[PDB]
Amino acid sequence: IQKTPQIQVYSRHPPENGKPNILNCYVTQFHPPHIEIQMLKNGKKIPKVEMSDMSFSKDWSFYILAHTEFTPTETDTYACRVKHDSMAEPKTVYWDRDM
Amino acid sequence: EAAVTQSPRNKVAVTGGKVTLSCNQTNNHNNMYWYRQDTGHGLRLIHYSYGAGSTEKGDIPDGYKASRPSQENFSLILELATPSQTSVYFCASGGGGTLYFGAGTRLSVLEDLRNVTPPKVSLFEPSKAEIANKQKATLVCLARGFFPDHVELSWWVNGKEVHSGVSTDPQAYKESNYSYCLSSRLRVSATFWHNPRNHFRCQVQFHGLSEEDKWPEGSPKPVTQNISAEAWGRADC
Amino acid sequence: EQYKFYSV
Amino acid sequence: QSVTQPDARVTVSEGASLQLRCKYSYSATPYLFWYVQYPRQGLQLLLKYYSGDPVVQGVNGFEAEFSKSNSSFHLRKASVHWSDSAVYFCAVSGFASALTFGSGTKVIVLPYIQNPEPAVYALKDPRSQDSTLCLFTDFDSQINVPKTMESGTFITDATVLDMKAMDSKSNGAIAWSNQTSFTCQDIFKETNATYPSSDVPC
Amino acid sequence: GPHSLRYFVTAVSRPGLGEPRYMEVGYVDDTEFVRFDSDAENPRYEPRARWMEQEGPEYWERETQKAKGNEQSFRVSLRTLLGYYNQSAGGSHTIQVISGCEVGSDGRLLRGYQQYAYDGCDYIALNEDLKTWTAADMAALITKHKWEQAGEAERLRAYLEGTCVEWLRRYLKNGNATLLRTDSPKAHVTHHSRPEDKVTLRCWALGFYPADITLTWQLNGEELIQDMELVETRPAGDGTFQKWASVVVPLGKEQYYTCHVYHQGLPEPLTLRW
Ligand SMILES: *[C@@H]1O[C@H](CO)[C@@H](O[C@@H]2O[C@H](CO)[C@@H](O[C@@H]3O[C@H](CO)[C@@H](O)[C@H](O)[C@@H]3O)[C@H](O)[C@H]2NC(C)=O)[C@H](O)[C@H]1NC(C)=O
Ligand SMILES: *[C@@H]1O[C@H](CO)[C@@H](O[C@@H]2O[C@H](CO)[C@@H](O[C@@H]3O[C@H](CO)[C@@H](O)[C@H](O)[C@@H]3O)[C@H](O)[C@H]2NC(C)=O)[C@H](O)[C@H]1NC(C)=O
Ligand SMILES: *[C@@H]1O[C@H](CO)[C@@H](O[C@@H]2O[C@H](CO)[C@@H](O)[C@H](O)[C@H]2NC(C)=O)[C@H](O)[C@H]1NC(C)=O
Ligand SMILES: *[C@H]1O[C@H](CO)[C@@H](O[C@@H]2O[C@H](CO)[C@@H](O)[C@H](O)[C@H]2NC(C)=O)[C@H](O)[C@H]1NC(C)=O
Ligand SMILES: *[C@H]1O[C@H](CO)[C@@H](O)[C@H](O)[C@H]1NC(C)=O
Repeated sequence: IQKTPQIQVYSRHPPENGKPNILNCYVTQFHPPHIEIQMLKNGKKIPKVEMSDMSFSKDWSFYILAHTEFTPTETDTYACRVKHDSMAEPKTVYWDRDM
Repeated sequence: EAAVTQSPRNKVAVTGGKVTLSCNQTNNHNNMYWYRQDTGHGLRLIHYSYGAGSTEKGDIPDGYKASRPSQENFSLILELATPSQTSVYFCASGGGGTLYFGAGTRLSVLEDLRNVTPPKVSLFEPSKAEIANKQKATLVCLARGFFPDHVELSWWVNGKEVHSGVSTDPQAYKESNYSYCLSSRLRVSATFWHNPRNHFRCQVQFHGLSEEDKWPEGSPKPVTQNISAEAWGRADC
Repeated sequence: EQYKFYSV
Repeated sequence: QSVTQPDARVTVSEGASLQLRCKYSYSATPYLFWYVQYPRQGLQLLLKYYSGDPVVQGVNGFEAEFSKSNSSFHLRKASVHWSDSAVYFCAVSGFASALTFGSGTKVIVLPYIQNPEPAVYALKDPRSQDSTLCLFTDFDSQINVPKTMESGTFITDATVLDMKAMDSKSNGAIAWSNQTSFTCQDIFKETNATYPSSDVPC
Repeated sequence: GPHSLRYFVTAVSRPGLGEPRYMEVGYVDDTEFVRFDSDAENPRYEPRARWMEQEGPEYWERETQKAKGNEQSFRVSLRTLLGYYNQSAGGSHTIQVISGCEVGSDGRLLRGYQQYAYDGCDYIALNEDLKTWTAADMAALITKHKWEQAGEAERLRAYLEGTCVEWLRRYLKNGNATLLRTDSPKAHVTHHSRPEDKVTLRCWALGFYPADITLTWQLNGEELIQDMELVETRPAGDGTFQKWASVVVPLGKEQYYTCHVYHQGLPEPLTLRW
């Protein structure tokens, strides 16, 4: 059948305000392979999010990495919104620097 | 077992004609192939298929088409035959590795359909010299006059096909330009021969004009047929 | 290198 | 994935050993196959090689050895007899699942006649008056049967026949000519006994 | 240690959308080294790890033609499956196959496997005897017998025990210098206030390679299995990995908690105290 995607939003390096970094949005455990992954800044879709090639695991579930270059401030908000046929509503998971 | 059946076995078509060679398979193999065989070229792939509904050009697709209606069969269509396509075709079914072949299909593409002709067969009896000092008898069957060389020579002794003591030219020879000849031997003891109780018969099945083919008129129709010649054993007086 | 698969 | 057979024809003597040469060109290790084609039919597999042991044993004393070095897959049989006479094909597969075939090698294995008695008998068609035809039989498998050097005349290539009465193999060549005259002696000038069909008084 | 060579194969039909998207991804010891994607501009096999560049033009050509062949093969299985399950014609479906070999340090084949899945559900699979199949459902039976009818098992076994193992050995050569890469995690613990006078201690493991790692929390000798949360290890994006684990402890008594990070790149298991 279909599997619900699991999402994790985090950055490549230790988050520092005013410093360049990479915001990651790792999505796993989903099947079918079709899926829409959008990353949001202050609620607005980022212009160009890089998507890795798609792979799948031993349990048949697909996975994929989405990332963007960013410089976090004190008050900006980042989120990742994923739409998949396994959900009636797209899920948006915000970035938590302590997660 | 691994059966693959091609139909027809033979075909005498004319340029511009429509020819359909078909392959039936009970091997339940996913892949199927259609090859043609010619001297100096071994076998060469024309079209193959990965399953019902699949078809893909081989090394020499030009001039041919194919259809894979179902698992069991794969056809090679010749919407417009050219004499270049005269040859022997074989389909094979395969399971990913080794292929299984059908028994082939002779096809002759002629520029004219009136050169075709049935064979004249006559049975030459054994010389008494052979029979005298060697106690053996070589009956010799000779088939002359047929054109499209799609013939099968067989021997029948007292109503049953015989194989032992039989040697038939492999390939048909060419006398004139639209005439082929083929011969065969059948050797038996002298006893078996002088025995007037024994009947011998040479048969030459000639593959020619299809019933659904048209023929001008007067001259008989060079349709497939068996032509035979016989000899009866006899005493040496 | 890869295998040559055989349909189902 | 390519393959070729450099020897178009191979003629050996019964009881001899045999080797059929096969070369393949290819950047990886391909699948390799050997098939036999008898007189008027399709091909039959003798053996294949997918991977592993380079020496594979097949049907009827046949066996091959894959040599990556030499890029070869030669076929062998320690001892062949008449029935091994046929056309042998080497084949290969790599990219595709279809097989690419070599041009082929026709194998002629000469049966050995213990006591040749090379004769050239005269036979006639009792239905066709004055119908020529000479039968050259019981000769050696090594000797050479002459052919025609013009139109109108015809001679057949050697052919082997075998009777179910112990060893009874025997070569044969048939000839006939439209020529007004010219009998068997004149046509098969190189033979032996030429018995006359002249009936024996009784 | 043991090494493996494995190709992950995916085919998804897109009705109305045209011909299925086909993709092949190869892995050596779990690291991607080759990939083929039909939905690219010039779909061809291309190297995915820098050491795969030492393979000439022929390699890429050969694997591309093969992939192009494997592609049509699956194009047909997709269709065959619709019949086996009498399913809609306009529905999108997926076939996944994992095929490869795991060989030991002594070069012996520990495992050979070819597993199929349709729409995320095991379909068929080669038993460890490399001689028979185990169908999943009544549709898988049709293929089982059909594959047994073409002696597919014999030929799959030949690949698995020979070709696969032989090519594994070859990639290990070109890749030892990179495949052995090891990167120790730099660990650390953070402190997060909680109500009810409680607290969260998060132990982090970052920058490590490969992904295999293990984090545990310890309360006076014993490791807390209870209310301890830990996220899936995840990719940093540069070839390194991250992962953390946390536990909830009452305030004023966290110093009795130790984190332990077990990674193969460490001379010894790190040990962290707030
Ligand atoms: C040409 O002569 C041959 C004999 O030399 C005739 O051949 C044979 O005829 C029979 C009848 O069609 C075939 O046996 C067939 O067997 C099937 C199944 O057992 C049976 O249903 C048929 O009734 C028949 O007995 C036999 O296989 C076939 N032989 C060959 C070589 O195909 C043929 O009829 C002759 N043609 C003409 C035009 O007289
Ligand atoms: C074989 O016997 C025939 C007579 O039965 C001899 O006659 C002629 O042979 C030639 C060569 O095969 C044929 O050539 C084509 O014929 C046309 C018309 O006759 C002629 O214009 C060509 O130059 C050419 O010859 C010729 O048709 C044929 N004639 C007949 C009546 O069939 C032939 O010489 C004999 N061969 C031997 C070796 O003795
Ligand atoms: C590959 O072919 C070579 C020859 O091209 C074979 O090498 C020979 O081996 C035998 C045994 O030592 C010698 O009798 C020959 O004189 C060698 N030839 C040369 C050129 O020195 C080798 O055996 C072949 N491999 C296979 C599997 O047949
Ligand atoms: C490949 O690189 C490795 C180091 O990465 C070199 O070192 C070891 O070789 C011995 C003998 O084969 C093994 O016992 C060790 O396990 C190897 N170590 C590793 C890291 O694999 C080796 O010399 C290199 N090869 C070449 C040709 O330079
Ligand atoms: C081929 O003939 C067999 C029976 O001999 C039959 O089962 C199959 O339907 C035939 N194919 C065609 C196209 O008629």
